Amino acid sequence: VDPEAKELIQKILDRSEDIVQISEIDSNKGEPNDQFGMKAEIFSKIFFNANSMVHFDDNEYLNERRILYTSLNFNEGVILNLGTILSKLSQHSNYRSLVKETLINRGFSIQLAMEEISLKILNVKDKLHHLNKPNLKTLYYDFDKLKTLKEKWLKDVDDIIKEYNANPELRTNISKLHDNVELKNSKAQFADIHNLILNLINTTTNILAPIQ
Repeated sequence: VDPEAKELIQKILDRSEDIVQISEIDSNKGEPNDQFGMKAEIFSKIFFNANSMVHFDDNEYLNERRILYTSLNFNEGVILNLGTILSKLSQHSNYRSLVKETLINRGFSIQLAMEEISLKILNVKDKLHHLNKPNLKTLYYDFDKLKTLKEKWLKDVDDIIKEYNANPELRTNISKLHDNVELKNSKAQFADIHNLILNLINTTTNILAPIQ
């Protein structure tokens, strides 16, 4: 194991162990009863899965909600603030499925992908040395690619908050708030996020198949 392969193995494990450690530390912070003020108008009004007879506010979904909070760095301030703003939108069922799509298909999915890839790698931790350098670099740089998506998500979320707090029209013209959010969360963007994660998860799985 030459020095390039060594550092590369240590940094892959570091990034993996960071993500999963953050997740267990985020996990035993618990949550408010009101789920950061998103229960009443968002979580209690969407299904996480068509086959469940309960809504997203159910205790069944503690961990899924935790993943969404970790997707915003578990910054309470930001989650309350975005909670209040998306809650104004999802009061109108005509606009509720943009809030769902934004929360679940963006924040949740990006963070889920980081954690699943981390767990896949740590699951074969002792055998990463058997891998070639191109495959080790794909693993290493894959973390940088997911980080960009997470960075863009946190950016769009801070901007929504900044703009909502700077502009009275976004607080009263509900159809203007909708437009602002939709521009930041286009259907093209949702497909790019979906397809990137799909082929990062497939590529990771293929790379690890022989050390399994």
